[PDB]
Amino acid sequence: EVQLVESGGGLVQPGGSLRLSCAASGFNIKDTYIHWVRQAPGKGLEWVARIYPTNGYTRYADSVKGRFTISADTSKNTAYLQMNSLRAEDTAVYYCSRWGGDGFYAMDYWGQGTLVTVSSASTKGPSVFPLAPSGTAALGCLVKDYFPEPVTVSWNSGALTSGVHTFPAVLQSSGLYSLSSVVTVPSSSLGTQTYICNVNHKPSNTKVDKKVEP
Amino acid sequence: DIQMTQSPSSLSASVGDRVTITCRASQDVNTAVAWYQQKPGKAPKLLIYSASFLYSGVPSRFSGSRSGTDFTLTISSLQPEDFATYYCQQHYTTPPTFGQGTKVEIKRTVAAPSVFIFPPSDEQLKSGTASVVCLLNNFYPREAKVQWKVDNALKSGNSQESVTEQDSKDSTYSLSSTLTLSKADYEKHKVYACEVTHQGLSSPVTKSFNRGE
Ligand SMILES: *C(=O)OCc1ccccc1N=[N+]=[N-]
Repeated sequence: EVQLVESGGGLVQPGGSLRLSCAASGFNIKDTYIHWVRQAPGKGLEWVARIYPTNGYTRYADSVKGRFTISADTSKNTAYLQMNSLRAEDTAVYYCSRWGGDGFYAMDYWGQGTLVTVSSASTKGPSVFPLAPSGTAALGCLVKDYFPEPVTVSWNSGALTSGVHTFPAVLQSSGLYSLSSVVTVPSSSLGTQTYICNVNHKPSNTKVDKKVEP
Repeated sequence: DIQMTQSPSSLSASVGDRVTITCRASQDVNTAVAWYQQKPGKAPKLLIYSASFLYSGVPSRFSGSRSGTDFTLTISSLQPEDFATYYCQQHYTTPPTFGQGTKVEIKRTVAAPSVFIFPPSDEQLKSGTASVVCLLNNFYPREAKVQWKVDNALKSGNSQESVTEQDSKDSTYSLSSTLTLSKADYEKHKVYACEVTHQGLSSPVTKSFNRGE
């Protein structure tokens, strides 16, 4: 029943502040060390800070000393990361983890992570364009010009999953993301069977259903 | 701080293969070493603790060993669901440090890409931009060459590529190449083509369309 759940992440301006939370269930954080570990886009794992909730003793990575403060409230079984003077370098998925067996079991439980994006760019919802067909046919949707990550794409509201390829987003020279989602289907169904890509960009509260026709 | 030097940076092995990943600590860390597995979009998961102990629920094909400052993760029989990045970590001292990671892909036989080209939608043209998309579907290995030719002229610096993670079912990759032009420039040319070179293709495959036709 052991789990860790991070929250508090999102898009924030450089120079700004943000507080993350880590709620523990299935064990008492008074019993263990709690860590924050982060991972920048396309990079490896970097330890950020540690706390022993019982006495509040802390340790920090050099890269965040002074700017970040880790803390914990045992009565809420929850730990926090106060981030200040945020830099683009701080952009990352932030994970909460614990030391099992006073360190013997290493970091045995991790949360799902919360994405922190540090940028001065404004939120923008995507435009969704059809990739019209012309497993013998291919079709898709171009999900263009949005910020920040992430977006989700499904086909026919989840009814179509086989042969779907939703590509990783790439940052354009404009500083906006763009990606395509494609699927290969029988040519036989091109003139009748309806294909709709469902695009959700929660950061901009944008929801788009686009029908792709031949 | 104590550095963890992990090798190789990446490796491809066929299913059933015995895989070896190495991590060398810059100084003595006793047995305070752990191994983690991380799949795309997911949190790391603990595989091995205290250098050689298999963690709860982890398959028996994973094992760890220590020899002085050298630590070894072994996968006795690589499975398709073992595609991931693996990390060593020491926690003998603070800060705990991670190895650079080892990306493990499944090796399979050559598979030629199925190629498709998509002209820009009329909707997008209205906004004043034209995106042209070339799709390479389900191929292996990952290495491929996609070249855009407009009116039989090599176009450079106007396209970006994206590649999917290795497919869990057939262990293939797919790739998109996207050419972006203004509506004005797009209307100045006729033939739009992507030429694809890949080990699975005897000769380069071209897909093209004529604008307006
Ligand atoms: C893009 O089409 O680049 C090629 C180019 C650039 C400028 C003028 C004409 C052309 N023609 N072509 N190909």
